[PDB]
Amino acid sequence: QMQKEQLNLMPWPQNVVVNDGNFTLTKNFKVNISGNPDSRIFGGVTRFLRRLDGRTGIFFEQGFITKLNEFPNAELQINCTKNGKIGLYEDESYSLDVKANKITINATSDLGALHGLETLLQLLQNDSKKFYFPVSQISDFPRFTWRGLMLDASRHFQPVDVVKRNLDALAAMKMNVFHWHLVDDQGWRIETKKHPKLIELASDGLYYTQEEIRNIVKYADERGILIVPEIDVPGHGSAILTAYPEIGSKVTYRIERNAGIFSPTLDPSNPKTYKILSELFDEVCPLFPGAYFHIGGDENEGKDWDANPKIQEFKKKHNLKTNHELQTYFTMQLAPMLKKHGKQLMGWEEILTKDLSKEAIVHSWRGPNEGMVAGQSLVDAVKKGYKTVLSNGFYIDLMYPVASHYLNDPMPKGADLSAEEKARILGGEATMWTELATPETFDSRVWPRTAAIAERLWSAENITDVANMRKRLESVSFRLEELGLTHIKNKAVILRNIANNQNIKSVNEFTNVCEPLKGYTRNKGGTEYQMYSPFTLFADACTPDAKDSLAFDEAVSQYLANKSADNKAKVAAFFNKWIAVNKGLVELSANAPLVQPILPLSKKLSDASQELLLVLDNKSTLKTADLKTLIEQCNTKDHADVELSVYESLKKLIA
Amino acid sequence: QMQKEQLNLMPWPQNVVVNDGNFTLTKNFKVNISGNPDSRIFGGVTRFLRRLDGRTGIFFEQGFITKLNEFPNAELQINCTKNGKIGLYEDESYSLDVKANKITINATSDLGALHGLETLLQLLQNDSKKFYFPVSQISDFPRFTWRGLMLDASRHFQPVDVVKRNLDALAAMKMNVFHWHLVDDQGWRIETKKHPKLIELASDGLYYTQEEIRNIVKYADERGILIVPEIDVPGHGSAILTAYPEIGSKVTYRIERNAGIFSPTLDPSNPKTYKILSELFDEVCPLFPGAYFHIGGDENEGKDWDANPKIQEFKKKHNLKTNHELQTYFTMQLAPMLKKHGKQLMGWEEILTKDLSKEAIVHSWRGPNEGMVAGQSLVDAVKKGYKTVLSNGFYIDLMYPVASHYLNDPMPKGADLSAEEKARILGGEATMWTELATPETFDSRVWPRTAAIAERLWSAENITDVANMRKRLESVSFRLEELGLTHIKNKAVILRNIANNQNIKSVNEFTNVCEPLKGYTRNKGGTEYQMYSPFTLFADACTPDAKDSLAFDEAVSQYLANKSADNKAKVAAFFNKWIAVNKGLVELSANAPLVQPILPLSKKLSDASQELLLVLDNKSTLKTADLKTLIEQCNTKDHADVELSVYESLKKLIA
Repeated sequence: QMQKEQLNLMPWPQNVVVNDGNFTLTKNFKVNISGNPDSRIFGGVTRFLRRLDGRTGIFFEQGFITKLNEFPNAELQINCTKNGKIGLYEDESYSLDVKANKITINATSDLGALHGLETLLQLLQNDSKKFYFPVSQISDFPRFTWRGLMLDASRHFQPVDVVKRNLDALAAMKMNVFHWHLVDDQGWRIETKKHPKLIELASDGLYYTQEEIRNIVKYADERGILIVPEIDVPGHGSAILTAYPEIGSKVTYRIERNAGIFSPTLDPSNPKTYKILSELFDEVCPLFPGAYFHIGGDENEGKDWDANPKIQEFKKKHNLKTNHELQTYFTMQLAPMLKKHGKQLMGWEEILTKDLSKEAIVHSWRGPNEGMVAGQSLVDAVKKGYKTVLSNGFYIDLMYPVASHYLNDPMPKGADLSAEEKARILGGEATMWTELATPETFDSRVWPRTAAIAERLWSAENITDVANMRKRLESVSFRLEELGLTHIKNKAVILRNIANNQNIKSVNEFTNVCEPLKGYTRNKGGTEYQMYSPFTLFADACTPDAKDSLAFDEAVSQYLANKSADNKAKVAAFFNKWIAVNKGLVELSANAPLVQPILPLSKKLSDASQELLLVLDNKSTLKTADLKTLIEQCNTKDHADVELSVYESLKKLIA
Repeated sequence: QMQKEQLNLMPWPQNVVVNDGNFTLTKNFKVNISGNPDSRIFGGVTRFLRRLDGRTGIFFEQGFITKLNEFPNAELQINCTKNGKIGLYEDESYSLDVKANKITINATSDLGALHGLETLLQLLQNDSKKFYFPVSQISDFPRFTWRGLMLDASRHFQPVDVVKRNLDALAAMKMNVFHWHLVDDQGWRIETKKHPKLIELASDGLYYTQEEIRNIVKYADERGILIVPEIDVPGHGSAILTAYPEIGSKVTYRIERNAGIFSPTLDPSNPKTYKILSELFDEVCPLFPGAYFHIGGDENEGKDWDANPKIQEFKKKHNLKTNHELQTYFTMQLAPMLKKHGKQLMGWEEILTKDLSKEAIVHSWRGPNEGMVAGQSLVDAVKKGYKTVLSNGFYIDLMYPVASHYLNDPMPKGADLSAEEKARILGGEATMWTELATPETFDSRVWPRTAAIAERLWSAENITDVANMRKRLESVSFRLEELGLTHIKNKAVILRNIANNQNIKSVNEFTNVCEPLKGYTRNKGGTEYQMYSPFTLFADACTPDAKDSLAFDEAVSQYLANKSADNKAKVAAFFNKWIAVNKGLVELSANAPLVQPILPLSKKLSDASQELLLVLDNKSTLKTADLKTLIEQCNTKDHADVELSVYESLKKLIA
């Protein structure tokens, strides 16, 4: 009897139907595995069972699942026809049939089966006493084969625990690529015995060991996820060149502590540049069994190359007119090195000029922030014959609203793309750059917006209803906590800190109408926060799509469409709430200096709120211009590196 | 202007004087290090600065601290005379002097300076706008040299991240020993490349690699902490004997899934037992540079030994009359293996019979729960000539109230110990056995109670005021969150699971009158929870010393002593609160099956509250016997494996 609309599935599967009846979860529940899956199925099914029991408190009979055919008559049957392989273009499909007395997952391989377990967890329903799954059939497959997250380990190092729990969350959202950005101006993160200066002098002692790398590779593979390592060259060179100044381009270098674009760049005319990289690949490539190796290539601004007559001579010698042509030549010297290791080369879009091999994968990243049209570099690459991954429009570090990411589609509008051109669009990847995210705040930035991205990368192109997505995301986000994700819980840590461990109610309520400044406006010029600055302040507790701002927006829209007393009260209750919040924050501040920065903002919201209560009763006597100004105070960006995201709805009310 | 009574220092230092004025923290703040410390001082000073900045939001100038005399006029000067060594009997003393314009830490070595940095953090004060340190002089040192936490990694495996943050917490509390219980019936946790069957067959894939162990030893050493590894033999042998059944004693074995005392025991008559153990020490001892190696020895109940005719002949051959004599013989066969690696032998008190070398350290653990007198095995061991560590009365896993641990003293009363005998009491150790703690709930069990234990092990013997200790503990527990400790934050995760992500307010308030069942009554017989059961339920969100219970108790005591209007109203406020909590839980339960187990308990409290409100106003007409039954309902242990810790005070109100 329940409506499909009540299911909180994400990604929304390709095919879904619900019918009368339920499967009831009891202490009899057991799982069986049949066919010929890869052994990764066993840990996956064990974890599934642990997670289901964590949610239900049943105390299932089974402990570790390790063999096929453990329980031929079990209530959950999982059938895999063959062994899955880690990589692109694998058959990731499955079907999930819930009947009144038995649940069946069928998949081409363990890959699909692991996906089906995630759908089955999302299907769990309950009443006041019991848990159940609705009788139903789901059949499913991904829209795109490359569905990724990039983790920047350079800006702020992200320890093994962060990486492991994020691999779990990727799996939970049916994401299958983890792109590991392991070097940038702010540090080198790969243990290297052949080139120990990179650890000694370019890491601060923060890095992944080779063994930890191998073990993370295995942890990902167990969970169906490919790792794509990145050594970004020849731009972003500050840390490499701290170790090896002799291959720099400037006619000296240090680990960079600020954010931004820097000048240190490897010298493509120096044979030593190529020898050192070749030796790096010999040591690093065997750690990563995936077929793809990302060599970066973003943001070389070219100034040291332009000034260096030796480089200018090299350009002339090779008939290379532009720095990008020189950088493609450089990249093409790396290609056979990677080929010797069995790897295909991938790079940020700047690598694409005429002589780039069509075997290279182009990582499309530039858009309006860079003066370009969103997606255009992708259109251009696939029309020229390159397989491409889209990250533009998925820059989750910039703290944009979830809808901006959810609606960003790897397949361009227009383009009159051929089918062959369409098939070169591998997928998409959210990019978590870490200038402004510590291990503590990382998850709060990645999740839950990356779950909405996961839906765009897996689900049908026409799954685009933002309100519906939001409704489903709430439970998705919640259930990620069982994997150790910190997005909700670490916020309370920060709030306790700011409030000197007084009652955090008011400061928590105030976060729910505040959002960190977006784009490149929090860390202005890159010099306001260093890579060792404290991220334990109010902006670090705030996220986009602030819960009470979204609720207030909805209340205000409903009200303005039908100005009923019930709808008006729903609005007015926010205002009374915010007046109380402000008083609570002033009280807290008497023993908490870290509340000081937000007091001007809560005062402005409280002042507006007070007047808007009179507006709603047509009892306000401020002059139009003074009412406009009062509300305008709430659009200030000057306090605590956050903004009030109720401002637009305050403006809609004042007429 | 502070008074010493307002300072939240823990352990309370040996000498504390507060004088007039404050040092004000500003953006000019810097640190300088002088003298001849061990290099561990550099990371410790860097983490200090990072932590201080996180609390204050100042954005200090210095990033990483890496050399001596970086800023010779810095506001904070740290002078160390010599290099500290990891081990026992080090001089861990320091002085900390805060003047209006300058702060100095002077210490014999970096070990004392590391401690002083923790005291300095605890001295941080603020008003509404600024942070400061009171002008004061502290000179300090520990009462005992062995101030330890034991972590059981066998019952529930505790990943690297758990171990690392707990090492930070130990340093924060000036604790200097981490005892790692790396094997038990429920799993073997040491990567062994030469005895791979222990990983393959006895670990479920859950273990620390050798490189992880070496890097945890380093992490600990950097923080002034000794690691003491334990391979527990010959009892608790289930997992060892799953890999090597041929050295068992029964005339077949599996990794144990339940809690309890089990029969599988190594065979001390079999030459292969000593061969395998000698090989294991050859592989494992090099991983742990500390001078002490724990061989366990607890709870061999001796049944397989008694039954085995070969072991009986062996006892006749060696004139060993008792199992304990035979086990001491076995233990003394290991003593030269350990000494060959430069290690001294430690074991649980069972190892002590007459022929145990007086160079063995005796770990005193038995008391009234084992039918013994608390502390007596320690008294006996030091009188006989053996150095001893007290763990009896520091069994934090059993969920006893903090005061039982805080008042437990490694120095026995009325034993007329000699000075030589006193000096054999090395110190004490909190033991976190993990039958009933996952990596998620581990910190909620350890902290903050182990912080009170830290004070017992460091501070003077006469610092015993429980109420003052509780007052100081609140901020100590809060500040541990900056080190990643999950004791507070993971509780909300559990409450969201229980509430189905509804508003957790009522369930959180109900945790504040409930405590998990104590002793050996939560997992009755060891068979109610397995090592893979779900620890995501109400008992897992509750802790001893529930805050509203303690407040209630105080309000009831004050009222019965002085039945003033105001006092009566303080008592009544709890009853009105509990009525509201029960309503909230009933509301939640409509969509949250995991609330069902607590409803009977919250209804029992609400019912008592309703009647006692009438009692307090003499509007009650219930008969004495019926009022008594009504309150007695609240002493039930049958719901959710918790108890209402307001019951005793309810009973006092109606006596």
